[PDB]
Formats: sequence, C-alpha cells, structure tokens
Amino acid sequence: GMSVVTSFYPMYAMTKEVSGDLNDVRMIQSGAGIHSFEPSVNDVAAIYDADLFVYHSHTLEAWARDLDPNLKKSKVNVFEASKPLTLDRVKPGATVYDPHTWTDPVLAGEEAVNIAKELGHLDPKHKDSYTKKAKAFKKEAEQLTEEYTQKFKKVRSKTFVTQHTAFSYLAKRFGLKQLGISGISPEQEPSPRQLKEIQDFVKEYNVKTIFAEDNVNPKIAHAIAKSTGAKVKTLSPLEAAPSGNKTYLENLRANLEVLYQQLK
Ligand SMILES: [Zn+2]
Repeated sequence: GMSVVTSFYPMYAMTKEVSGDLNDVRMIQSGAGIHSFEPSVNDVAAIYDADLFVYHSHTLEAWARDLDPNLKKSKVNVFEASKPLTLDRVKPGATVYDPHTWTDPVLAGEEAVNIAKELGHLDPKHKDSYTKKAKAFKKEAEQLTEEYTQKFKKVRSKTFVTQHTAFSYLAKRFGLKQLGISGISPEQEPSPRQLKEIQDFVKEYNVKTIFAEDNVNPKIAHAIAKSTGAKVKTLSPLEAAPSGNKTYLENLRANLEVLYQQLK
C-alpha cells in the first residue's frame, strides 16, 4: 500500500491523481489557515508513522523542515514537492518568497511531475504507472494553459483585486496584474494606508471586481468594493479543499473561468 501523508489540498490532489489507486493518500489540513497552520502532536505522529509526507515548500509549511525522521527513529520520507521550482520574492528587495505557485497551471503541472518522481523512486514496481499519470496531468495542465492564455489575450481588462496575495503566479502567467487586499497570508491585514492604496489602485486600473474567498471575512472586501464601485465575487486560491468531486485541474479551470468572465 504505502502510507502517504499530505499537507493541504493542493499537495493532496496532485499526489493522489498521480498515485491513482496504488496507495492510500491522506490530508493533514483540509480546512483553512494553512498559512498559520501548526501541527498537533497527533499530526506529526501521523507524519512519522507514514511512509511519505508530502508538503509544498518550507516558505509556507515552515514547520515541516522541523520534522526529523532519523532522530525520531522513523522510516518516513519527508518530501518538499516545490523544491525544484523557483519562487519570486514577495517584494523587490525582500528576504521572503511567494509560495502560491500551484494556482499557475504550468508550475502545478510540474510540481505534480516531481511528486511522481518521488513515488516512483519509493515504489519502483510501479514507477511506470506514476510517470504515466503525471504526463496526463501535465498534458492537461498545458492544455488548460494554452486555453486561457488565448481567452485572456482577448480580454482588454487585465487587473483584479483578491482577498490575499495568492494569484501572482497565475496572473503573471496569463499577462494579468493583481493586487491582494492582504499579504501572502490572510492574517497580514492592511493598515489604513494600504487600504487607500488598494482603493487608488482599483481606481487607477478601473478594476471592477474584488474577489473574496470562502476562507476569510469579506467585510473589508465589500468595503473597498462599495467605495470604488466594484462588485464582489468569489475566487478560490485552492488552499482549502473544494466542495464537490472535481479533479484539481478541473477545480482550477473553474476558478480561472470565473476570472475570465469577470474580466470580460
Ligand atoms: Zn495563501
């Protein structure tokens, strides 16, 4: 079987679709707050009793690097799936990086390819089945990429505002510009200064939709929206496990579809 643990939805969906039915994948945190998530002794115990723990990046789940198998006498394989990927710093001249690479199809696709290389490396008797499921996912990912890259070039509106800075990589890939009401994390709420900057930014680029998210309180988003004449819609950074039973990419497609509609 091989027990695979996973940090949050994105990691869960990529490792699962790539694993198929071969293993038993579980998710540590399915709720919200991955940014401020901190494991319980039950959680780490779970990680250690696992054969494989998959997480996104130390820049997000910093707690993960604190995990030490050799010491705890565990046979677990801690794997940081975005390690090969290169993160943009949050601000020009800043020691911190933006971890929201999964909302960008291409990076998501290649993160899933790295995850499959791990599964294959830890379970050689199925190495073929893994890379086979990864190519499919990545191919779809490119398919999804080619699609929206066309839809967006046919939209003259390019800017949108989101609840928190979680779509920089998605925007960057489709030639769109974004600004987050909050920072890399939803807890990093705006001072009265930034609010007015968000406002003047909305006015500057005639942004007509402020995208809130199910994870946080839309008060501030509604506020800005009422003061700048823009309306509020919901856009998911996929940090929380989506309702329904769509594929990861299907879930992503649905989100950049609303993006395309609001922007046109
Ligand atoms: Zn985030």
